Parts: sequence; C-alpha cells; structure tokens
Amino acid sequence: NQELEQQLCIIEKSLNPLKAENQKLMRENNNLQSEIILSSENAQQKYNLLTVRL
Amino acid sequence: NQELEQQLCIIEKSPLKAENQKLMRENNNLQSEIILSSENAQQKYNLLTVRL
Amino acid sequence: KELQEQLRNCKEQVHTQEAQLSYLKMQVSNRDGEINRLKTRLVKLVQDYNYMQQNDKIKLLNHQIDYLNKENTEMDSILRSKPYIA
Amino acid sequence: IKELQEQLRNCKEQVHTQEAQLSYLKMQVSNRDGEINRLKTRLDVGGINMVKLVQDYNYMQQNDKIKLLNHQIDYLNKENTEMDSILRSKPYIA
Repeated sequence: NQELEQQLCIIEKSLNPLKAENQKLMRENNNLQSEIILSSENAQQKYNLLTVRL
Repeated sequence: NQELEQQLCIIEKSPLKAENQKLMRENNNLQSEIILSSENAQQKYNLLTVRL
Repeated sequence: KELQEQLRNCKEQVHTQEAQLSYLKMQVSNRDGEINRLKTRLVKLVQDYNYMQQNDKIKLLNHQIDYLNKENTEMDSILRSKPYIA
Repeated sequence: IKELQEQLRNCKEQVHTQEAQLSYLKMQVSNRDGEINRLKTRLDVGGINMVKLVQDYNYMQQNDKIKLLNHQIDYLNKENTEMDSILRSKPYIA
C-alpha cells in the first residue's frame, strides 16, 4: 500500500505541482491569450473607424 | 491494494500533463492568431491607409 | 440648414458608438466565453455509472476480441496446414 | 430646417441608452477580469480541481479505448473470417 502511495507521493510532490504550476501559467496564458486576441480585435476596432470613410 | 490499483491503473492507461500539452500548443495558436490579426492588421491598414 | 451636417455627424457618432458598443459587447461576450470555458475546471454517480458502464463495454469488447477473435491463433495454424493442398 | 431637429432629438436618445450600456460593458470587462483572476488565485492556492480533471479525462479515454478495440475487432474479425472463408475449403475437399 505504501508503494502505491509512493508512486502517488512522487506524482503528488514532484509532478502534479509542476504540471499544476505550468498549467496555471499556461491557463493564465490561454485566458490572457484569448484576451491578447481581444487586443487584436481592438486593432480591428481601429480599422473599423478607418473603414467608415472607406 | 487492489482497490487502489484498479483505479490507479486508469492513469497508467489514461492526465494534467495532457492538459498541459494542449496548453503548450494552444497558446502558440493564439499567438499565431494574434499575430495574424495584429501584424496582419498592420498589413490591412498599411493598405487601407494608402488607399484612403 | 447646417443641421443636416449636425445630424449626419450625430448619427455617425451613434453608429460609431454602436460599433464600439458591439465591440465591447463582444469584449464582454468573448470574456464571458473566456471565463465560461474556465468554469469547466473551476455528479460522482454518473462518473461511476459510466465510467463503470464504459469499463464494462470494454470488458465485453475484450471478450468480443476472444470471439471476434483469438481464433486467428488456430486459424493461422490452419493457414499453415490448410495450404498443404499445395 | 425643422425636421432635422426632430431627427437630432431622436439621435441623441442613444447616445444616452448606449452610453449607459457602454458603462455597463466597461464594468463587465472588469467583472470578467474579476472572475478570471480570481481563478488565477484559486490556481495559486489549491490543487486546480485535479479530481474532476482526471475523471473527465478518463471519460473520453474510455470512449477512445473503445474505438481502438473496435478497430482491433473489425481487423481480427475479418482477418479470421476471410481465412476461414478460404481456408475451410482451400482444397475444397481434398
């Protein structure tokens, strides 16, 4: 039971938290990357004004 | 020991790491898309500016 | 007289405002969508009732594999001896 | 020119409606940011809901494990079917 726990110990102490922090930062990036997309949408909003005259 | 292996084997044969690999793809897809709507926007308006 | 120019600009201000509104409507609706897809991470009963039923279909498939088939073990032996017509 | 004033009166009606909505949306942008980070902190504080992750993850894996074995079945089923199709009668009778 201990070894099954040890495999889990390894996972939980060294893998899950790194994967979790990596996930965290990478989700911050996909949150924030969707938001960066929203920044290019703002670039489109600028375009949208130029196109009024167009 | 058995109840635990029955469920732990699920991971062995399929987790967080996969979500992470997807994220490792995804942000560069979003980065490609941002570029292609940022630098490409610059192209759209270098052309629109010249045209207007 | 010049009121036409007032109005033209005024309507343009409105429509521009609408475009901007729609822009933000989407910043918000997109940001909604951005959070809504995160709410996904942040009923055990079904989890056990399928997983276990999906788990069971697989166990069944493992036995379908025995009939559909493990017979190739024998059938390949037949592939060796049946061509003894040659 | 008379009718223009009426149109101007109408024009400025929203204008008011829209700006009220724009204020709302500006706040909503903040609120969404205010839902999202937030989650950033939740991710900084706890074990990112790993249990649900593995359970959802597994749901699809099982559905895919099924597709793989179904593939294995169509393969074996036909490899064997066809071998029997020929082999039981390869000499026909000899």
